[PDB]
Amino acid sequence: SNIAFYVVSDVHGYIFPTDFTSRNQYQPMGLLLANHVIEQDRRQYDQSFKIDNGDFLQGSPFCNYLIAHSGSSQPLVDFYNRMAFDFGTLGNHEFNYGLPYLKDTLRRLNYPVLCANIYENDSTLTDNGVKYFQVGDQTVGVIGLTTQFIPHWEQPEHIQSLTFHSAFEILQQYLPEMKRHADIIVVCYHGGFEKDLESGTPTEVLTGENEGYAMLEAFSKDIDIFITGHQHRQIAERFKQTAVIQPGTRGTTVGRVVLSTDEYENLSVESCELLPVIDDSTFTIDEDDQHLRKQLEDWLDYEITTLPYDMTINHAFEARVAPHPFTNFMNYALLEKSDADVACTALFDSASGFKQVVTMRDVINNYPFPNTFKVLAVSGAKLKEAIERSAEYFDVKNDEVSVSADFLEPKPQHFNYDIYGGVSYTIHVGRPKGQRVSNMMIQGHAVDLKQTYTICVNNYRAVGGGQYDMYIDAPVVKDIQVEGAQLLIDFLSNNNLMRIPQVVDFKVEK
Ligand SMILES: O=C(O)CCC(=O)C(=O)O
Ligand SMILES: [Mn+2]
Ligand SMILES: [Zn+2]
Repeated sequence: SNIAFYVVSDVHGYIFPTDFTSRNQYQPMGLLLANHVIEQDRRQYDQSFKIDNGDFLQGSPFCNYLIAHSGSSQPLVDFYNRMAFDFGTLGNHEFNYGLPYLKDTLRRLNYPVLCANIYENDSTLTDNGVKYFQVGDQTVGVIGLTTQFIPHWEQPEHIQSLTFHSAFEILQQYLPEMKRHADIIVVCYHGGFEKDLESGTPTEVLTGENEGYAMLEAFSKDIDIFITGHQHRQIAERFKQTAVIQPGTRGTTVGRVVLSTDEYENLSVESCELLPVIDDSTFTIDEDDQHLRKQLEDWLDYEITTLPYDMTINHAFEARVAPHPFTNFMNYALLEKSDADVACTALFDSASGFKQVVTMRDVINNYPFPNTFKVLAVSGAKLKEAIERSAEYFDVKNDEVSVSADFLEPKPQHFNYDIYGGVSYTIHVGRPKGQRVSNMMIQGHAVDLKQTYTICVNNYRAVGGGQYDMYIDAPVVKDIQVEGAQLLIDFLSNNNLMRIPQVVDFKVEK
């Protein structure tokens, strides 16, 4: 006898088979197609469960569209509700629009979301943290856990009443009970691994963001299935006897773990792997779904404005290693809105700059996060520290400047490299981290390390996101409650002639 567990994670609102780079795109991804793979595959097993492991409420242009129209998650929830999931977990992105929007969403889902380590006042935010069920005369126990690092990323107003506890500690505290109650333990953690599964060597700074390895080295013998996410990696292997799974992102793959009984009648892991999501001749999309997609594409094709000249980004790396007209433009927009001495922004992975005709699609692709902004008062010394952190993005390989492995593995984080405007500087990649920034000047004046300056950063940075801890608790000079996308749209609307002065002036070399 057997049971299959199917898991999707970090779907990020990618429901349709497209990443929205162009209107007619179709590619083997998204929840509709991932779910079709599961429905076809599950028929071979005696029984099966379907699980979503977090980061489902934000990410894609579809989510941007919902916020800009109904303001409700119902159209997204509808897709999830017709698929008959058994349970899910909370990812960090479920808090991006505030606690009331999340609570409303959980009420509308027709399955439970399990989170044992996030508390609201004196009890768990979600109704439950653990769930048990039977498979023959055996009991399965499932515990849902989420990365504790949320306060380093989210707007304070969105999480003020919450308490985030270590996933390792809550698991440890629940194991005794779960071991008494169940024969099989499933842990669903919206977090990943801070050390390599085989070597055990750290693969990132041990901040507590990711605790999966610690959880496995300490409790593997009692954990039968370890479902993970957050890092967007594709992992399907065994840690000792534990089946470990991480099924990527955007419905590109589906995780499947199968358990089967012995003659003794005890359940044991039979297989653990990732199933690829592929197109096939039986897959169809309902007419109502196709109609929703059309509304979405028409909205993305909405023309914002026409520019006199082009500002396309051909090679993203080239626009990070030296000033580019598009990064100069975004920084100028921030300096004009904020009135700060300095401003900064990352060049996101999906940014392609602007062409002469700018549509809603291009705007979203250049700034696809719902970040607002803050002007912080920082000393000249703290500013240098911030530039030094960004300079860690580079490394020297084969005698030339390249992107550091730290910022590419195990997950790309181009969003953690900032390009600064209002300040000129030199980065010397061949020098030790922490002492790579030179020639800092602000308006024909060397940066006085003891003088106070103002810098406009996004809210993610303001709370230390991306290891920019020098901004935590800096005095807030101004809270700009306008998201990045709209801030650009407003700028385009008011600056017809697009006479943009040069505010980005820096260079990167050995
Ligand atoms: O919002 C940002 O700038 C950081 C991006 C982020 O939070 C993520 O990709 O997980
Ligand atoms: Mn996540
Ligand atoms: Zn994610």
